[PDB]
Amino acid sequence: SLEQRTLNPDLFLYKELVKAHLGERAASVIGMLVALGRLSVRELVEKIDGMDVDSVKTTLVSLTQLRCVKYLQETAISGKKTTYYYYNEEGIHILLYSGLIIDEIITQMRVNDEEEHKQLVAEIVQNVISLGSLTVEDYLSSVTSDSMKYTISSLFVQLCEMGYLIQISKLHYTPIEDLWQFLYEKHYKNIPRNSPLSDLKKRSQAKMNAKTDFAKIINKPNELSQILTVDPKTSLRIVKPTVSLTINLDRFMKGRRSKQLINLAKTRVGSVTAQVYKIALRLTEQKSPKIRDPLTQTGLLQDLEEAKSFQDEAELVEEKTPGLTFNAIDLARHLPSASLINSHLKILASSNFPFLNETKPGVYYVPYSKLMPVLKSSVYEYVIASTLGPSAMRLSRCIRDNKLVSEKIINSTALMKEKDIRSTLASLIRYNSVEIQEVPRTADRSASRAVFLFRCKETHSYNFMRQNLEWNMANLLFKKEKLKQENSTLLKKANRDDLLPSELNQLKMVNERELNVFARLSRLLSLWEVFQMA
Amino acid sequence: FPSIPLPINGPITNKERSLAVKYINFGKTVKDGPF
Amino acid sequence: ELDIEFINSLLTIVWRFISENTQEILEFITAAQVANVELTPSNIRSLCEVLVYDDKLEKVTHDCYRVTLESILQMIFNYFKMFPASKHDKEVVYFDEWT
Repeated sequence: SLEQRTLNPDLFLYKELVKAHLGERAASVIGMLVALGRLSVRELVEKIDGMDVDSVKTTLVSLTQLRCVKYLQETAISGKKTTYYYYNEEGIHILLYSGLIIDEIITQMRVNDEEEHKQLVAEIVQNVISLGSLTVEDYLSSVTSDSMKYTISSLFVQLCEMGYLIQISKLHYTPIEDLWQFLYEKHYKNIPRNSPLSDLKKRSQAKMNAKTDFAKIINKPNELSQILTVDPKTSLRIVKPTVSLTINLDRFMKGRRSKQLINLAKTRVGSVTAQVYKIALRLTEQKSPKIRDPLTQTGLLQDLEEAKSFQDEAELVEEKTPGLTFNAIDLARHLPSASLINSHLKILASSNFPFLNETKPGVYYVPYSKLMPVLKSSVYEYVIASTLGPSAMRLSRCIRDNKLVSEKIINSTALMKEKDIRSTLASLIRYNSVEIQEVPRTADRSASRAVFLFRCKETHSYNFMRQNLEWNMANLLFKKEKLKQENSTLLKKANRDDLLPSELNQLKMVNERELNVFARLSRLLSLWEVFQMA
Repeated sequence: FPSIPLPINGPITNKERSLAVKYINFGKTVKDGPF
Repeated sequence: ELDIEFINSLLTIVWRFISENTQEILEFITAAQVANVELTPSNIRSLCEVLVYDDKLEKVTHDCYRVTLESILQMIFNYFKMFPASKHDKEVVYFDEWT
């Protein structure tokens, strides 16, 4: 498969994933958008070949409903209005992560056991996002007139008011950079002429007012006081029925992040403390620091006096937030003993992995701004220890604490035989985990009169393998639909009955092999998703 | 022709073979839908 | 000390002494008929940090050492008992073959 392994970035993932379960006419249009960036429909037509002008709009409105792109409008002063179209980074993640949304709902919601909506609450998650956008009136108008609809309608306020089912709007549906644009000149035109002094300080007036509003505008969907209707008749608490809503991945990604940390807990402590650490984290999953950090996504990230201010206040948010700082007296009742919950939590402060590290005496809280880089430094190293020899794990850690090491001191710090490390180190040059620093003894970079120094270079060393997995996420599901191209004469027959004896076997051998794919797709999905904590 | 696989090549467990059911019927939901 | 191998015979025993839980090592290495001729406190500092790079045990408080519980791994972060199929299966995942 050399045709694909060479000239394909992440676009090879995005093109085929909408080609997996959606029409083929829309796989080529967003392949044009991701390749060329941003463009209008009027000149979209000649970039592709074979789709008519109205036939784009039918195809684009087909792709609009699942929230997979984001449009943005600007007009010309002498001209009419024009509408650009971008690509949405996280909306296409939803049908990527679509299998794992189902298994988390059951695992987060353990208050019910053998309920009659085990089939239905897993269907509801498949009924809220498969058609796209969704409102309250659209599922009560089903075949079920009542069938205890008042239970099922009031089931959702338990399921929505914990989060991640926020009302949809234009705010998260328009891009963030262009959202940051048209609010910047508005506050810049709130200050007119005749405020003359410090013109290079007058740009901060709109800039400080932007940050106060930009947190408030993203809090408008997080504002949960406008999605309630306290009904004085026949009810006690219900959402507003005229509200269009879909999934919100923000809690899901934080919930997946808490799913990752407990695995690191079970490695560095035994079985008793791992059960302790999982319970306290579930209480604070619904409100946590943001994983995507939209404020650090775009803005004035250039200058260090502000680039340091994107984590000075963001750290100060984390410890000074009232909604997570637990007092270690609440935790004893939630487990299915004030001395033991001190004792099992005492060793979380002792370990050099900074989770439950720093606190005020009596209260406890886990940090994230100084933790997940140790998580990024954890999952990176052992994968190298798996894909080649554990000697390569030894050389990687020797360059960690000792920076810019030469070839004499590696035999002084570590100790293996001299001929075997070069047959291991050069494997790590090829994958861009170690680098080369050159020092010239003579003029004009003469290669013989030189020695060669190393480095870790902590930023390039992750960005290589993140695309080495994004392509590996993209490679194996090409063999999914290609496997469906052959043996296609009987899956059409197996979609027609709702029975030849010898043909039934070759429907099973194409069944357990694709059953291996989704398991092999899930395992490396967790090894990839840790590299999104930027 | 290429060596050194990833360490995740294992028999599927009953913890996630029910999770693999939820993929294929999700694709049958949407593709047999409107689009 | 010496350039040729068999440092591991010195190295594999000193992990076992810390498994049950730098000056405490120096009395233990004198006994047990170990084939040595000259040790020093500097050598045990060098002998211990190889295990730090393997995460066999941990460095705390500038001279103390605690075990990273590799013993349960010794006997997803579970690379043992992971045997592959590797035969008659075209749908495998490789770490190379992207370059």
